Amino acid sequence: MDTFITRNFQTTIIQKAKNTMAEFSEDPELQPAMLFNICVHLEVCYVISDMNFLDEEGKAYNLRPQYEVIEGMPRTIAWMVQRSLAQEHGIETPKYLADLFDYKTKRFIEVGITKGLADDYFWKKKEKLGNSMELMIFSYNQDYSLSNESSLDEEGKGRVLSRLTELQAELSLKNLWQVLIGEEDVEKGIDFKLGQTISRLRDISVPAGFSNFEGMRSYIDNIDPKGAIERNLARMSPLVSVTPKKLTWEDLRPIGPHIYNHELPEVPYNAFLLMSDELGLANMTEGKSKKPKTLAKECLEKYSTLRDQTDPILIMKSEKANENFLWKLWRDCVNTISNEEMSNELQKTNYAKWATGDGLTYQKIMKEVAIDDETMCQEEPKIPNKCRVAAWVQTEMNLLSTLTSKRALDLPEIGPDVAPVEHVGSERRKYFVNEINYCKASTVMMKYVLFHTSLLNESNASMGKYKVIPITNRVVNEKGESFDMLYGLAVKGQSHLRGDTDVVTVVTFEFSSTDPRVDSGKWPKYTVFRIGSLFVSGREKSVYLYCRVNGTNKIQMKWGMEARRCLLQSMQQMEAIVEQESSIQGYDMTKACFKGDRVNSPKTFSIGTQEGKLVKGSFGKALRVIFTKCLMHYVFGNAQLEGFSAESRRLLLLIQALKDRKGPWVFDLEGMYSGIEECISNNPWVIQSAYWFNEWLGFEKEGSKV
Amino acid sequence: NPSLRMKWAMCSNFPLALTKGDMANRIPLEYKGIQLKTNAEDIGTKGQMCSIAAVTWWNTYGPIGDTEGFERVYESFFLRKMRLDNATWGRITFGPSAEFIEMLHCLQGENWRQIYHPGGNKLTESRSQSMIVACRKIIRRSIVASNPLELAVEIANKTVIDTEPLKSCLAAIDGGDVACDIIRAALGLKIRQRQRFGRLELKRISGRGFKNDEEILIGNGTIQKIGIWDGEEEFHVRCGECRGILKKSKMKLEKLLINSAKKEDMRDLIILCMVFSQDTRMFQGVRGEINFLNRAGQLLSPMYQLQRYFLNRSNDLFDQWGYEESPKASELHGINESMNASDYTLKGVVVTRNVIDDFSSTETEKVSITKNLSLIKRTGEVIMGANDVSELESQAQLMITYDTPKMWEMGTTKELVQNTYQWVLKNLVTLKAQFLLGKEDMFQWDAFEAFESIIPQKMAGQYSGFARAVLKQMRDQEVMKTDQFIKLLPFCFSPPKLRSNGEPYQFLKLVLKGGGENFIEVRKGSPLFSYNPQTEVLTICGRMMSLKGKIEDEERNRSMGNAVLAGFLVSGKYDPDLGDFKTIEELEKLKPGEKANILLYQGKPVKVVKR
Amino acid sequence: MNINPYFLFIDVPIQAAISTTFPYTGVPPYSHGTGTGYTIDTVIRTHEYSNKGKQYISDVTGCTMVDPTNGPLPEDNEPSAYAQLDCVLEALDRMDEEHPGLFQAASQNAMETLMVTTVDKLTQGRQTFDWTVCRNQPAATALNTTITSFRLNDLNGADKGGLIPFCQDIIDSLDRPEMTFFSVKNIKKKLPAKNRKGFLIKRIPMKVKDKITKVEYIKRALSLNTMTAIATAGIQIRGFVLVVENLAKNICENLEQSGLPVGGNEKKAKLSNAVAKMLSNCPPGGISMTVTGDNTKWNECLNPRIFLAMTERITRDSPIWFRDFCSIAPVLFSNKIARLGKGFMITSKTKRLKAQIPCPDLFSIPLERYNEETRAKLKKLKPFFNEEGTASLSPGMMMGMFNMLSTVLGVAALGIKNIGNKEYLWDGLQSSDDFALFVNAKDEETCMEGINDFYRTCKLLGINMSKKKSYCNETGMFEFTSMFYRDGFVSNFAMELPSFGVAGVNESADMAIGMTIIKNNMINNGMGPATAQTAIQLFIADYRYTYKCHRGDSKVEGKRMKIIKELWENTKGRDGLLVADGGPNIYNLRNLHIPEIVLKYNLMDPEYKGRLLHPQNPFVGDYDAVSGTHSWRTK
Repeated sequence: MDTFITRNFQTTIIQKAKNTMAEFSEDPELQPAMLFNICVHLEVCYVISDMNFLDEEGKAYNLRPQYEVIEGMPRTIAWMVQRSLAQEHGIETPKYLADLFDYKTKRFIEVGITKGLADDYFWKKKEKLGNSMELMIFSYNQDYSLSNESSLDEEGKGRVLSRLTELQAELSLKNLWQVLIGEEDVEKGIDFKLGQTISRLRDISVPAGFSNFEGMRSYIDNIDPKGAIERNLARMSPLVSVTPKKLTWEDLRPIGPHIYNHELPEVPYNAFLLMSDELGLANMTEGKSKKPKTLAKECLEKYSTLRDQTDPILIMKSEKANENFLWKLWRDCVNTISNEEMSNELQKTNYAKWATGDGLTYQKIMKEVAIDDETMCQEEPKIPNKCRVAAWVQTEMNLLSTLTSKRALDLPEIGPDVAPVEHVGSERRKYFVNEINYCKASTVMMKYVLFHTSLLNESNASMGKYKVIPITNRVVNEKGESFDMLYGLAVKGQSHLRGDTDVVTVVTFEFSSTDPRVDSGKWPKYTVFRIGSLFVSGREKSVYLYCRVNGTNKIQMKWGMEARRCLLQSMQQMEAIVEQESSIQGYDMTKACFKGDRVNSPKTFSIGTQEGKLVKGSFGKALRVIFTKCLMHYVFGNAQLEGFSAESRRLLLLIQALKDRKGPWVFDLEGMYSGIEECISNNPWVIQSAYWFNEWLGFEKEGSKV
Repeated sequence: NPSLRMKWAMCSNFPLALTKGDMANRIPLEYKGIQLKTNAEDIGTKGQMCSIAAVTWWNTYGPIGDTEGFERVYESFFLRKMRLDNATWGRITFGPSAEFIEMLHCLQGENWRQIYHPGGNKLTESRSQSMIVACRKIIRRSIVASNPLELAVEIANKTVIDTEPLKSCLAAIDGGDVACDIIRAALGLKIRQRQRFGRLELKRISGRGFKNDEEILIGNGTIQKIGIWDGEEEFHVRCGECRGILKKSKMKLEKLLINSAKKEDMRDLIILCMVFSQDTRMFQGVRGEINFLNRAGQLLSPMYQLQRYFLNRSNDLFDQWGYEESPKASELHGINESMNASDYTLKGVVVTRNVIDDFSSTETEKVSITKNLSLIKRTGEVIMGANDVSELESQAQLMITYDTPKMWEMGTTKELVQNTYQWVLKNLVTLKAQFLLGKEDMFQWDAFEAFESIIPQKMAGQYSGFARAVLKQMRDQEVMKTDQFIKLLPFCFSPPKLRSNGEPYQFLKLVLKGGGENFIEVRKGSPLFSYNPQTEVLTICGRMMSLKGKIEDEERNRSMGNAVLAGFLVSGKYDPDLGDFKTIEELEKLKPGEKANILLYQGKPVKVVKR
Repeated sequence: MNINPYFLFIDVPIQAAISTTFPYTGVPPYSHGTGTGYTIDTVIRTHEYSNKGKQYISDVTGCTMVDPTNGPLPEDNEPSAYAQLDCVLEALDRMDEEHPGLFQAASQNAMETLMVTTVDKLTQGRQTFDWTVCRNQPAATALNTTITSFRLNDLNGADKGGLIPFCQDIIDSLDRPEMTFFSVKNIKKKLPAKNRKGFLIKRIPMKVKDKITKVEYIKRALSLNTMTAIATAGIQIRGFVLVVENLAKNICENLEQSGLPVGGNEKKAKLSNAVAKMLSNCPPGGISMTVTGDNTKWNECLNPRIFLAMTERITRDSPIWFRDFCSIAPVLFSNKIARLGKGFMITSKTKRLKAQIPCPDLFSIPLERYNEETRAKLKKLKPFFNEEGTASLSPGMMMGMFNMLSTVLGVAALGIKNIGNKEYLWDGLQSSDDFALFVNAKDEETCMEGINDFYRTCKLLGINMSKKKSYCNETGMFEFTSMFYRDGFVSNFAMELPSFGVAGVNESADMAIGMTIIKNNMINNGMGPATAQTAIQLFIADYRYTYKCHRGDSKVEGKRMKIIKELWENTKGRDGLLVADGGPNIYNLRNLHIPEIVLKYNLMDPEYKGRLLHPQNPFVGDYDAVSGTHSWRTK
């Protein structure tokens, strides 16, 4: 393919043909035959035009040639030259792009290569074009057909025929004659007639003021619309304006001022698992992977007083919940985990059926009966409540951003670094894991991901029977000891359907130590028992069980498993921060940002407020806060949080412009604020984001004056 | 869900289709109780199946087919690999050919750029390339250490390229770079005398200069203390394959005559020439921050700061350099900012047709090298230094090996451990003899200095205290076990970090850089350290090596529980009365004189007592 | 001490601090804007911005037609669909004058591409409405069914292979008095199945020869169904939309403003070039302002008639057949019919009954049984309701189908550069309803005047700048297509971070696919070095977990892990083992494009590489992969 093209044609012809083919074909390499045809056509054109010369008055010998080569050049310039020639010489411009233009008769020329014979492709070209331009036809076999007598003479004919004959012989003797394609196959299709229905559709699709499509076409083709825009802008109403105003600091007001109102309810806890109040039953192991049922069995054996408690000491009750059935299901879970059977199925369908409310579902009827029945009305939408700030979100963020004694992250290795960029990445990863390994949020995230993946695996593998999914997690401490942790048990419902969005009920029992009565408004969805006490470092602590009936779907299970990408997201945010810091300089600032060089001191970040005063921290603490923020954004994610995050970005960029003194201008500030505040209804993360935004905005306003 | 479906299929028994034929039938029906292929005859399809275990068995014990011509079929991939290995990596900078598109992921980001010079089939001069690579690596190691000259000489004498000592290549090979010249002067050899400014080579041919201290304002608006040269001077300047003549005066570049050569070489020469000329016109082009540091963590001198900046951001200077019209003489030409032929040439710069005779006339001499790898002639003027060493990095074409622990840090943290343990073993007799004398100086050896570089800093002191306490327990109050002495000796270098109680920190494993599999188990066979009690073999990273003779008869009956925790000695047996196996946290909190229970590994419980 | 995440903005520039705020770019699991309510609201909004224009009844389909083009100019800042034909033509003429040879070159390239294109090209899209089953089907299935039907009605144009004959048959089918086609029908089941009685009831499909008349077929061909983009277009429109979009792309790629089809590090190059060019051209002592803006109701306020006028203007000098071909797509889209989906649901709380009404029977019940919002929606929809469950949607564009032509419109709006020889010049970037406008003038007041003039010109062209989502600031800081810019530094608001799992092809191809995904992400989506390395680590973890091929020196049990440990012990060159064979991972940034077998070839043991690369191995019988024992197939 490319070998013969390179050998038989010069570089300039080959590259020109390649460009011409690439202009309309996006896969030039996949069809070399078109390249062959284009290069042969270009060579023939050059043969016709390269040698034939002219002069000033009439001499067909200066440097003036009688042929202009319009082929082999970009269409953008070829069309310009063609139109310029047509206008200068007072001749009509053909609707197609010509290959050559003759200066002795001032007529565009079409040249084709006919594999079969001349006088047949000639008439096809005539039909395609007509009287617009002349034709010069040459065939691989010795033959020609010209539309003019004063056109190309015999001398050029000999060279072009010899050029074609050499290629024909080479193709014949190199088995590539089967790849040759005629120009008729490329010309295929010029007879497109419009039927009656489509024409009528065209007639009625014209803008206002036109009778049929023909009037619209003629008006477009013949009218000069110069000055129309200014004409229509002159008579446009002044009320149509962007109404711009120069933004100031005073124009920035707190968002969602109803969160401060105390008469509203406070947001409850609604995440799938206890994030910061979780309690895990640690059991040392040698690191060998165990089936989750065995892990739960051993962790329950290590704590016998909790496994063997058979009587509920109820502490709190959800208004609907049926604490007796919840406790009976919990006992069933604990008894099925400890059995000798190799299955985690709850064969006792009674309490699982009666706890998930599966017996209180709606059923379908015929549409005719519903139409007749006047009592049937479409339900009103569930308007989200308007809640206020809850201090437990602040406490949860505070705790999840601290360092624990356990780590749940164990990532594999990668090839050795050889490039400076790879060394930069390795250093950044080293610092990131050093700061995030023992963070509480990291272990919580790994627990979330493991729970969701376990749910999904059990969901579609065995959907028809109630399974119990231990809420487990493997962690390691600074001494290299590998502990198996059990945070609770989660009986998973069963869905009669098999769709991906179908809801499955998952009742979760989670251990804890925090007294639910200290923050009563946090746990309206939970029934809390008291199972026993525990000793950790010589101090006794109570143990509670948080039962809750929840629902989810395969889509949400996959979303929860994918929640692990918060690690990559935090890594990328740290990378962006470090890259921005280094862009001021020319060199990487990872070490200086984290550890601090001789010229650069360690970077301190603003982390929070203590009695209304700013408190600074290290880049490690800020990294932990970033990771916690990403984790909570993923955990508390819904449409409201999505919209709030998307919309508050514009306000944040406006504050950035104000800080940089870039003189921002706003066209609808109240519209911006309304768009931001329409998403603050009941999401704990959105409400806390609004509270934090207002506090930070107050700090920024105070700082701007100085 | 292709991922989850694949997960389930791999959890199936026999998910993989298998062909029919003698080669297919060579797989056993079941291997060591694992069924590998289906022994079922399908009704109509007759399709046999197999497990992934079948694939693993084929790769483990399957027929060894011919693998000739494989590199011919996949020649493009191997060409890509060769280009990647033969490439040279420059510097990564942040802020604002088909062989370059391949590496695009590693070359261009959104805020960073990676300088990358691809290689391939440049094999003939391997000796010189390897000598340059080795000299650059030696210089890089030496700069970060106190008294760089001493370490440079001590590493240069113990390094060999292929088979010849580095000194032999330096003396024999006439080529090289700033690093090779620095090493030559360090070893006492002779080098060609040329003034250096980065890659720029300068040979004064006329004029005189008297550097004076002055305060200069740069474009960004900061005052810098720079030594400025006053007086008209001329130099013969070379950069790679491009040479020229430079006339300059106080804060001004007057003439710059050069020849035609590689575009990047021309650009580098011209930029270096402007920077050296100390023109105020290039002082004012500094609109950014000049705070670059060397790998030693020091601050570059102002001239090298400007050199680095204007080598990185060349347009910031060509914009603030002005332009002029070059004469229309045949030999005299003009070059624009893009190193092209254009009469709109830079102010004072002109490319010329006539050949400038190379200044590199044989000038071997004996320069004096200072502590900081700075070369000074008898007259007393610095000619070259560490700052001028190129920052390019590549892989030597000939195996270069350094026989010194100071060069172990260039390992993969697996070769470092291998070398440290082999060094400990080869000196086991003397090490043990010195330990059994009440002397602790062996912890300061250079091998342990190299080892410390892979122990995380946060836990280096704790590990050192733990290991030292365990060794002292093994020695004074008891007789030792050789294996654990070997295992825990490297960790003893760092100063102890005993807790407030005065006792050391107990550990179950000792972790190193690049974890996952790089850890040392204090009481078990880690992947980086294993030992067979009976066969007397130490498998360090799969390099089984015998221990005959060095072991003692009496240290075979002794249990392993006597040297697994500091301050704990074995007593009694596995008594299921105190409770379950205690965690290190409980052992640390245990009152003196109390017993406990321990699980050395799977099936070896033991009981210990505090002292 | 109470932690405040937003305090990070006190010490870090915000552009970097909100980097990759969303770790995904797909539709989340909770934000699903689909249903008959949303379709009805879209129809109401579309007809609300064009109700002041001409209204008439289609001669062919009989639907209600609203024509906002050449209508009264808007008198308020509400969305306006009354584009002026003269203003559009003037903008196109100015664009042609500034770019001579562009319209005709693009038209000729599109014509040639159409002539060489084949009918098989209409299979690489997405779900397509199928008139034969009135349901969304994959493009290939819809094309095949349409071809069989056309063969039934004596329409043989797909056999010839070319696209033009197929489009000719498409437009000739509309003239057939009655169209016969194959329909799939489901019937209940009575065959045995062992659950507790050896009997079960299910559904089985059958093919039948069904027939429809000309009007119904025309309505079906013009109909677009709701998805579960919120609309899909049949196969009668793809053939022409392909060529029209190709022509628009040809024009767009030659325009400095068109901010398509850029992707990756050349997008930052485009942003930086625009900022630098506008900063350089600022008058000495003047001011440059950039308007990072958004367009409201972009699809609803754009009219198909304006795009028909555009295809007419651009193809002025092209052959008549090509002009007729290019006029079909906006013509077919000007008479489009919107399908409203499944319907609503009415429930009885006292009786505990529920039912779903069909769209054709929306009004069969009184509007007092629907809630307030649906009641008002149905009241407003009634005028445009067809008695088949569909609504007429003549104005508007209904989501991305002419993104390239719309970008051409936006660029033409950006090419005016001035109104009334006023002391300001404007340019910008356009990305199909995402735009950035830079205005140069001597003072901020004249910059605001120029921005107002641009707003009014866009109003004249049918483009509605969002005042609630647009804002202006000094040049050097703006956002374009979710890409932030500040003092040269460039960030991204969202990134599609790699999913978790494997491609599911095989351990040979899956490794290459994962490495290629990471590579393409760090090239295009701007993933950094550390993030790319961590993505490699996570993919290696997923790979080992999925294929049960952990390191041979680890401690993990399994059928395959036993043999993996045996191979680890036997092998001497353990650095040459593939990850699938329990070997280590040697992938990093520099070598993400080299197949791992090629990477390890020089380290493999001769026996190991002979067994792995065995030509007659019984297992074998984009991404760059090396054939081996790991390139196995699954039934």
